Amino acid sequence: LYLKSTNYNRFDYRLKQTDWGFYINNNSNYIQNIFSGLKYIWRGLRFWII
Amino acid sequence: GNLYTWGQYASGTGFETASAVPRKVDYFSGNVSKVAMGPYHTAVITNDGSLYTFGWGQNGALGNGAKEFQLSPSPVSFFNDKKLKVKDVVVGESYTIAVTENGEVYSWGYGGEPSSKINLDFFRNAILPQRCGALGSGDNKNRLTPQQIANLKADGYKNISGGDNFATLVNQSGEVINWGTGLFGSLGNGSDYPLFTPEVNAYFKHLKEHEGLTVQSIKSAGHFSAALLSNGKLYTFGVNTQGQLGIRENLGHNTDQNARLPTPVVDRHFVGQKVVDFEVGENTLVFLTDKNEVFFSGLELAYQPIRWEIPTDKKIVKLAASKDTFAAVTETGKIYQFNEFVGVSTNEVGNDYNVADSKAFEGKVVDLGGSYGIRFAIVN
Amino acid sequence: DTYKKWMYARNWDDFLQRDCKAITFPRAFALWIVGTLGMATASKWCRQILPVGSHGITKISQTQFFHQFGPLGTLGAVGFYGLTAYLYYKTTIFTVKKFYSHCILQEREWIFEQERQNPGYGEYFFKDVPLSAEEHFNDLARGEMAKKKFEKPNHEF
Amino acid sequence: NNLRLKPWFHWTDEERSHAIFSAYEKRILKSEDLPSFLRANRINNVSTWVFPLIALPLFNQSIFKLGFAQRILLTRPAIEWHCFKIATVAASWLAWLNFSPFYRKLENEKEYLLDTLESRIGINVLDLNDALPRWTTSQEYNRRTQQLYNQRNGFFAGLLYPQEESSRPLVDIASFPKNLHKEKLTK
Amino acid sequence: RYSRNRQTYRTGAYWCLYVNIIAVVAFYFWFYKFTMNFGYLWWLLYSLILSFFFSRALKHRFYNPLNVMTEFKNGFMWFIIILINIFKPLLKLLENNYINL
Amino acid sequence: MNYSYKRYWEPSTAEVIGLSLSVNTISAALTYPIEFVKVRSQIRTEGVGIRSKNLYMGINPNKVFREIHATGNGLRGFYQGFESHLIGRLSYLFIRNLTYKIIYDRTKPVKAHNDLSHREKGVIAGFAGGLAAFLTSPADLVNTRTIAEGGKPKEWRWGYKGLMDGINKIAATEGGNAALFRGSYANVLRAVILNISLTGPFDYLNEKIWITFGDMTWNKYAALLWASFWGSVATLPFDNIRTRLYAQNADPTKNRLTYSGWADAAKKLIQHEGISGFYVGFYAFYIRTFLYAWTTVFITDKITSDWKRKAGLKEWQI
Amino acid sequence: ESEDLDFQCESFKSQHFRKKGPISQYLILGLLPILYFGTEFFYNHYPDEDYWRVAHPPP
Amino acid sequence: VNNYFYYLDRIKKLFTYLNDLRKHILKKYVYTINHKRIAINYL
Amino acid sequence: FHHDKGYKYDVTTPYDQRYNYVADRLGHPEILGNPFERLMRLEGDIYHP
Amino acid sequence: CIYQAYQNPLRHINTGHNPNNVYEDIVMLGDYPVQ
Ligand SMILES: CCCCCCCCCCCCCCCCCC(=O)OC[C@H](COP(=O)([O-])OCC(O)COP(=O)([O-])OC[C@@H](COC(=O)CCCCCCCCCCCCCCCCC)OC(=O)CCCCCCCCCCCCCCCCC)OC(=O)CCCCCCCCCCCCCCCCC
Ligand SMILES: CCCCCCCCCCCCCCCCCC(=O)OC[C@H](COP(=O)([O-])OCC[N+](C)(C)C)OC(=O)CCCCCCCCCCCCCCCCC
Repeated sequence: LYLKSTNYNRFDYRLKQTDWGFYINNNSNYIQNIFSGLKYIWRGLRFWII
Repeated sequence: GNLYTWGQYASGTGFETASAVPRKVDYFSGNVSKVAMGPYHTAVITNDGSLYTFGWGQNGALGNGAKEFQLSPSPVSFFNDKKLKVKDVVVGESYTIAVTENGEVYSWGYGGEPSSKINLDFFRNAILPQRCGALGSGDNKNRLTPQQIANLKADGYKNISGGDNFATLVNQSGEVINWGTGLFGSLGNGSDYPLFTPEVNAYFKHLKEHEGLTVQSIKSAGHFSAALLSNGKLYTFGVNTQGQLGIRENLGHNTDQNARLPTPVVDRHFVGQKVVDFEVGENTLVFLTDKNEVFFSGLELAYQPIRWEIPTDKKIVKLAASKDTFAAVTETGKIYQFNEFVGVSTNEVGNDYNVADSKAFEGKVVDLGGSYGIRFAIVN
Repeated sequence: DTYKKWMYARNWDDFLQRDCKAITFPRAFALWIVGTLGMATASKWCRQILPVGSHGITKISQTQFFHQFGPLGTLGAVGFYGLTAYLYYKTTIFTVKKFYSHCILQEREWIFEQERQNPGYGEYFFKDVPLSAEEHFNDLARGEMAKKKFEKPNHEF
Repeated sequence: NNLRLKPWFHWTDEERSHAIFSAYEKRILKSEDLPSFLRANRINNVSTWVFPLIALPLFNQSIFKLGFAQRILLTRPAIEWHCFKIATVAASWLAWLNFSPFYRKLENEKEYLLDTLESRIGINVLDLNDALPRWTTSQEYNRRTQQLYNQRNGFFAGLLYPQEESSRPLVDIASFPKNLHKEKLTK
Repeated sequence: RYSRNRQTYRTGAYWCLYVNIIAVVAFYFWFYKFTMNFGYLWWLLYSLILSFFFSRALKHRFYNPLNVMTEFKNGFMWFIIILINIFKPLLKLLENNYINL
Repeated sequence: MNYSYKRYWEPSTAEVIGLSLSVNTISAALTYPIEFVKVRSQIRTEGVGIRSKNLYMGINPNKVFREIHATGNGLRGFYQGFESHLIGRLSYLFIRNLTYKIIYDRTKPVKAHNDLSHREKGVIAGFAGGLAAFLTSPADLVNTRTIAEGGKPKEWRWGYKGLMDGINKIAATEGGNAALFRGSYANVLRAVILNISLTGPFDYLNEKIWITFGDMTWNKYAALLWASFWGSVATLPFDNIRTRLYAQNADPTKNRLTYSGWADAAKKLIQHEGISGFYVGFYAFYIRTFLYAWTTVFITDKITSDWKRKAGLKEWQI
Repeated sequence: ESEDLDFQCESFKSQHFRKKGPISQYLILGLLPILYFGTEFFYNHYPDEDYWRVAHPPP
Repeated sequence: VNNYFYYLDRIKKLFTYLNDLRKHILKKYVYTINHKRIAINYL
Repeated sequence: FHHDKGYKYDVTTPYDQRYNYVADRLGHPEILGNPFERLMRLEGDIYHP
Repeated sequence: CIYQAYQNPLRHINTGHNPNNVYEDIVMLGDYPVQ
């Protein structure tokens, strides 16, 4: 699915247009950490489900 | 060289069915010299000065006296019959302009005539300025056949370029002559009123008088235009739909809707560099600066010019911009592309670029172009 | 009651007519304007969160939203846009029906019109008007309107 | 008389379908009154999920070959052509759903059943209506009526499903004791 | 000797407005059995309804009718793109089934 | 309130025409100096606007009156252009009343205690006033040009000595009969707004005062004051724009501002004067409106009541 | 907000001086007793509709 | 500069002024904790 | 300088001259936020720019 | 802030604490800073 997909997203160009030195632009493929938002969603609602 | 055309649709591609992959226009036997592509129709000038227009012939475009589709390439009978060789051509949304070798300038197409007698022109004219086209006729009347622009000579001119409904001619002396729709500062002359007849641009004349800056070139697409002056600076003016102007200091401020007067692009990311050349596409602006560095703005991604991170080892020869895409061609013919410009990409990818496959074309890509959805490559 | 309903609105038309009390056409058009603003905002939000077709992006895969949340996020965005579009379509149908009724057919909410005519404490009980008051409604009309009789059902079940 | 307001003059389609379903379930309507209405119901379903299919090639031969459609096809991206086709087909589908001959026939059959109910129980036909669930539809109530018809008028009746013939005791309801008191709670 | 004190109490102002609403509404409902008819002055109710959508649409300049039309077109195209990209995997699976056969 | 109307006596076309002409001639003769002062106040603040602050905002009507009197022509100097004003007003009233009477007789309800709602009568009155104002725009233009000159430089003045003289000069100099209709759309808009801004507010407050204080005698006059205020609030911007369009000279040189239409005049008023620039001469306009309306209503009510008592109508029907 | 420190400037020109403004608001204030009594008694029709009306005997 | 929307610029300034005045009034008289303004509101 | 509140000795230290973080080598992704709390539009003091 | 850009969106998580038409969040709806 990401064979010819570039590294940068929209937020990367938006960050390149800002003076936010604390954030950097991703330089590697995101296949390793794909679908991490679901992990963080679970962590956010983890103690609230029961 | 042979022509190659592709794009989202099949209006001005010279064919009847659309194709993303480049397709070889061979109706010309390697004699294509210049190509100008509008949103919906294309005009090609061959080696012998003949003019061939094709695509959507709305509002009397294509120089054939009709208002129907002519997808196949076809010569313009006005110039071929008289054997009047054409030097250059400018194609806009519904108009065409031809500069012949004797300096005469002809135009034909939409001119601002109302579509029907029943329309809300009362309220609109109470609100908006009167509609106009890129014809130098002096009235809002469509020209179904080519007709000369009175009192306009283009001999030795630096450049000529036009947007959707306006046109601009930069002479050898740096004088800028504009005509057409100047609403929202498309012409950069500081007025929103239409210019039915060509007029000398007062702002650039003032710049050359006081500041001493001579206009190197002007290139337009859509309702947006960019000018390169004597110093290595870009002055953008027009409607800033998707950040093409590159004038946004603070990314979060949505106050850059349009620029009535030519405003310099944000020099923040290329301090100390001078722009060598530039290219303007419908929602994008891509310019190369003398450190062999490619900066871009537009596509709703960059509202100020940010550097394209393609390798700088090889000198960049050609630039091309188009709707949601752009590309750069180096000395070796390698074509870096933001989005699918050519339509075929190799597995070589980088942070913000792909590499167009060389197998699409049979030969060396001499020229690239096309700014509204349909793109072309002149290949030797 | 078995708690099968909470809002007691049978459909969106009932909601707009009764809960929002858009009985007249100006009220219906004001609600339509509000719905149009809401629908435009929802469309903009969906296009911002899943930018397909905006910056040359053509595939849902090539968005950061899909990278983070995957197909579940796309399903959620599609459901949100579908619900907003459905409600906007219902509101548009309600507004067009109210325009056709009140403006073309010149129909009105007649109890609302009656309340408009008398501002609470007016003296408009006239003998010339049979419907002005209970005292001025003639007895012959009362006798005549009640002459017919209901049919007796046949308990064939 | 066309001037007398029927008791269900304000009911929605879901309310009418639920009234018919409750009448059949409560053994007020027999299985001899359903076979026409049920048939219409099935046709209506076929009139809903087949129309876009029927409308897909026809437009390709009639509307999508017109000048405006060809202009859109030739001067706009393929995604906009798909959007135009889908929007046209969806608008036609909505217009068909609102104004369908088979939908009118189904409404007429439901009206006939409601008229039969009013002829049988009189004004107590209004007692068949309730506060319906929000997301249960007229088609769902029609499907429930069809399911009840299949259960009663078929095998397993009396084995898995109650029979259509009632066997309620013969008592005098004026004097027979009732479960609920008028005002208080009783034990 | 006291630290800097914030000079505004917005949450306090709104908590007090809610206290006033609670007092009046609850007392009228409990004792007078009255509930205000918000539909009598329907335009106050509309101002309540309008305020939920005004600001967010104001951010994108949706008071301009042209922006609304452009947004409607773009949103519908976005929806169509998502649906088509959802349903193309069916064709991919069909081709895979052909090769598997 | 739809049963509350009292139309047991309907005047004929001859009666309404004669009564309107006579009574409105008297009313226009009484308040023409006030109209003159209002037009002069609107003229003197075209490119300037309202520049004072707080309670001093606006143009003092008495100051303008004193200046016009100190010119040296006396009170007769406030009646310059009165021939044009009177002829235009009478023609406008004739056309408007004829059309209103015709459309009303075709549309009025059968019962004598019923009448058209204020929206229907407002539509009829707006159409009638628009038509009549479009037809009498040349006379209004001549009157406004006669009033405006005097507050303009000598080379900017037109010099009209009458209505026919002014019409001949406009047609001959500017060219064609289309010149007589300069700013006629402004007059149409002004008449449309004026014909719908008085009946509505008057009946509202009149009936509310009756509901509160019973059948006293001051109810109609308090309602008349209120209706005059709201009609002046609604109509004054349109009157201002009509004055600006009428007074604009043919030569673009001889103008403080040049207007290409109604919208252009409104835009250049908002740019230089602001919104508050619309309401200049509000006191004069409101006073003239109230005096004209009071005179017309008083005299017409007296005459029509005298006619009704001779027709055998009972007291409660009058 | 969120980018201005919550502090007090050293200079005295940072004092919040009170300056007067428009007067139509105080025109409303000056007629406040008249408006309030009119509102209550007439607008609310207190004690009843017929109290403030000009008195008439019954027929 | 022959801009076509000078009146529009004036109206834009009016809208900005109205929003600024709304924020000013809310922050100064409704949301405040200043004892003098609270006392005047009490009066 | 801020002519109403500031002094002429108000020179911002450029981001280049500020001291780099060397206390530990592990990253601190709290300053990013989370995809969950960015999705929920929650404002936190630890990822405020 | 209507038609005038007073605040600095580069220094705010959520631009939209006040009704405005001239501000846009730097981290938009679909933007997620990640490692
Ligand atoms: C097993 C799966 C587990 C989960 C897997 C992972 C899933 C990930 C994806 C989740 C969904 C993604 C799509 C989200 C779409 C929106 C994106 C967005 O950021 O929007 C901006 C919005 C706020 O943007 P902003 O610019 O910061 O505005 C600030 C204030 O909100 C400004 O407030 P305001 O007062 O100024 O404005 C009022 C109003 C203004 O509203 C508007 O402008 C437009 C809103 C629509 C209006 C429609 C009007 C129609 C016409 C009516 C006309 C008649 C008159 C009506 C009168 C009555 C009016 C009341 O604004 C709102 O209502 C904003 C809140 C909207 C929340 C939507 C939440 C549901 C989304 C998903 C629906 C799924 C449906 C079923 C899907 C499946 C189907 C098969 O973001 C949020 O509100 C963030 C929270 C909601 C986003 C989703 C969070 C999901 C969290 C995980 C869920 C886990 C499972 C469930 C448990 C959850 C426990 C907490
Ligand atoms: C409020 C009135 C109270 C009156 C109380 C009882 C008063 C009894 C004594 C009255 C003495 C005066 C009687 C004069 C009778 C006429 C005499 C006559 O013919 O004189 C020759 C005058 C004309 O002569 P003249 O004015 O040119 O003077 C000649 C002398 N020179 C030229 C040197 C100055 O006749 C008229 O003026 C009659 C024409 C009609 C006048 C109508 C005036 C209307 C005023 C409206 C208000 C003011 C304008 C608006 C201002 C505010 C705007 C908001």
